Amino acid sequence: GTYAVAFRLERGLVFAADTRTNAGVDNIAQYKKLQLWRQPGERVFVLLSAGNLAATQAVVSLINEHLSQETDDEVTTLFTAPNMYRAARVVGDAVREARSIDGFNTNFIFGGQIKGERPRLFQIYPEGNFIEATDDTPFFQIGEHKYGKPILDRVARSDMRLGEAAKLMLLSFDSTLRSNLSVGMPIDLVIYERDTFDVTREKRISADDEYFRNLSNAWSDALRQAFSKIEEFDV
Amino acid sequence: GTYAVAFRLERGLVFAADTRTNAGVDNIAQYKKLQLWRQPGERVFVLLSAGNLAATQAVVSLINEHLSQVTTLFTAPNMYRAARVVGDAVREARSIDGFNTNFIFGGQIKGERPRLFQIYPEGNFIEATDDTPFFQIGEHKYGKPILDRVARSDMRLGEAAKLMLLSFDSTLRSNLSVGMPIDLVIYERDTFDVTREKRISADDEYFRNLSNAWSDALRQAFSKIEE
Repeated sequence: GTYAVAFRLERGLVFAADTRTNAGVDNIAQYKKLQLWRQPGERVFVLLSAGNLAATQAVVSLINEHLSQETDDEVTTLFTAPNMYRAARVVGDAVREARSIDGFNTNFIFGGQIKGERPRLFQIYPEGNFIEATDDTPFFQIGEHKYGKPILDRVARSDMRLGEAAKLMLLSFDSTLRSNLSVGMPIDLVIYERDTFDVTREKRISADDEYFRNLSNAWSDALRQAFSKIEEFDV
Repeated sequence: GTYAVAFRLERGLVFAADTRTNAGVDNIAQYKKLQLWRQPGERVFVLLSAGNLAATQAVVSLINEHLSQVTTLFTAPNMYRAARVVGDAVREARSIDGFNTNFIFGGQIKGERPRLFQIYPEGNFIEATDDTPFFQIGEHKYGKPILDRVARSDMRLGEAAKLMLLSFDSTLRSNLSVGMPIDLVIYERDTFDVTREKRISADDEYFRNLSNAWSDALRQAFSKIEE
């Protein structure tokens, strides 16, 4: 199981993912599902992964292998891609190559920025094809997407501040954690600011984090408070 | 697709279900998924249904067939045995001729308190307690978070009905196989009769204001936590 979510905003991008993997509910482990590539001043990429761990690690391994083995121009890599659409296709080709090497249920959220254009955000499907984020729906979800969605559909906006969207995403995580046990803390969160080409704002939020626990209680109190203000249903 | 939810409370029971069926997203229809049986003063039963329409109607058909002509809903001594009557109808529906029927079965029989059950596809069932005073069948995920945060065993019947409609709204917005109208029934304790009943249409003014007010309140509450 997984829950990973990313936001695409006016001021930049916000990425977040849980760390829980399992081979049955009675056999669990912790794995970072957020990858980060960077050429200082030129480009930043963030990849969130969901699905089978063996399959997702194979896709990440292939991306890192082509970056390392620098010996060709025709084979495009993350660092040789001219724009983020072509960078998304590099990830797509890595998914297709991982299938061909010998179900395959890998889902990714891929985003960042390359110098000369705005920050862009994508969702990669199991087949290798992908879709780009727009202002109409300024976020993507992968893995367990249902528990966290209703708070995003009601509250989320494309003009949100990066820290504001980060708080909303943690409340989305909170709802997911309480109803799906295959999703689990800690949560890796990254904020990317537009035109910086660097990741300075990056936290790992542990299970014992007081802010997350106070934020969870505050939202539950505010909803109980709001619920009581609603007019009574006459029957 | 379906969303149906019921609450088991101190003052009684509350039931609700959507009406949308489909043979693919481009070919839809409307069917009542809440069945009601009653003997004046003796007993009352409510069955919410989810899953394949042919299979769910077959279960309801077998329940009504046995009542016309072996324990039935009206000959069952307690609500636990009444749940087993529904469970046997599920098993019989399978054996006559995949099969993914889920039900919420509740009511009261004279002698004991009102009780609420969830019937699984195999025929076996579980009973509601105060720890988790509700059941969900069909699309259960979108509607759950508001229930986990707000739901209480000592809720009022109208209060629980209001919470259920907010849970319906979030489900309707995200799962399109779920659809209005919504049928809602409130059963009061020791009455053995259904007076408080209502179909909420898609054009209903209260439900539209309920949806908008909840959206505004969550935006207000989030901006309050921001500062």
